[PDB]
Amino acid sequence: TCPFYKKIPGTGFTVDAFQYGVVEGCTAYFLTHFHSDHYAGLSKHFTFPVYCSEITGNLLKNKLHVQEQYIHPLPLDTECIVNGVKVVLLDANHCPGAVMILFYLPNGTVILHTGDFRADPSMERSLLADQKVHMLYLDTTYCSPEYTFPSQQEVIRFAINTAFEAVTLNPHALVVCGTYSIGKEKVFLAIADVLGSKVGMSQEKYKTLQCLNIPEINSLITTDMCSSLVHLLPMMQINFKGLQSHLKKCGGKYNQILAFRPTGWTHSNKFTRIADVIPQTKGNISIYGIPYSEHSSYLEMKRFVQWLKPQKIIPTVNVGTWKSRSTMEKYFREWKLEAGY
Ligand code: NI
Repeated sequence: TCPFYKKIPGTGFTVDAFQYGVVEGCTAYFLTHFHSDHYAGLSKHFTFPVYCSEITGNLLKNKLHVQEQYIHPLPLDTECIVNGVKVVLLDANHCPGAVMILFYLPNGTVILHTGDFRADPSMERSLLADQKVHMLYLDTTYCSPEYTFPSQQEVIRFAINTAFEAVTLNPHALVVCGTYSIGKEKVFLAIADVLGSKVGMSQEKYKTLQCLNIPEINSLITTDMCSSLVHLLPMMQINFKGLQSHLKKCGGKYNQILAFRPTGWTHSNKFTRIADVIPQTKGNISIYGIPYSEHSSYLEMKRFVQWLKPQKIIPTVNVGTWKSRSTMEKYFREWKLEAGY
C-alpha cells in the first residue's frame, strides 16, 4: 500500500511509487530518476502515463522497454501544464536525468519534491527563488551531523592524480572503476580523459551510457576492452579474487591493476581526510575506496532547507523506524529555531 509521503495532496499524482500495483486515484506517475528502488515495478506492461526527464525517458524505452506513448518526457526549467496542474522539473544534481519536481496546486499550495538530490548553492538562483514553498519532500539519506564528505571536484582531483601517477610510473598498469547503477560517470570519464583513453565496458553498460545524452560520448567509450586502459566492472567484481580473475582475461597485456570503488560515506570519513587516502594491497592489485557522494551532506542539506524556509518538511529516506523519524525531527526543529522561520 503506497505510503503517504509518495502521494501529492490535491492531485492524482504520485512520485516514485511504481511497486504497489494501480494506486487508486493516480492519474499520473512521476519518476524522479532511474535507480531501481525508485523505479521498482516498471516494465513493458505499464499503460499509465509516466512523466520524467528526457534522459530517464531514454532509459525507460531502451533498458526496461516501456512503450514510447506512455513515457512523457518534459524539458527542465520550463513551466509545463500536466492534467491542469503547473509543474516544473529541476536538476537534482544526483545521477544523469535525475530531477526534483515543483507542484503548483489549484488551491495555491506549492510543493517541492527533491527526489534524490545533492543540495547546492546553484539551486538557490533557479526558479525556486521566485516563490514560497509550503511543503518539502526531502531526501534525508544523510541527515545526521556525522555525515560529512568532500566535494565532487575534490574527489575528482585525487582520482585523476592517483591514476595519472601510476600509469606514468608503470605504463602496463590498468585502471578499473567499480559501478552498479547510473551515477558517478565523472569518475571514470575524468580518469580516461587524463590518460588519453576511451573507457571500456560490457555491452549492457555501453547501452546504458548511450541513453544519457552525454556530449561527444562516442569518442569517450568503447566495448572493445583490448583497446582501452580504463575498464569498468560490476562493483560485485571489485575485489582481489575477482580482480585476479579479470587480470587473467586481459591476456598478459597489463601487470598491475589500480582500481577505484566510488562509495558514499563509510566510517573512515570520521577519522581520515581525502588527501590522506590509502588502498588495500594483495600483491599487484590495489583497491581505492573514494567517497564520491551524489547525496547532500548534513551541512549542504541544512543550508538548502534554511534558505527554503519550508512551512513543513516530509522525509522520504530513513522513515522506516521511529528512532530515525524522531532523530530527524529534532534536526528540523533546530534548523527552524536557528533560522527564525
Ligand atoms: Ni538514487
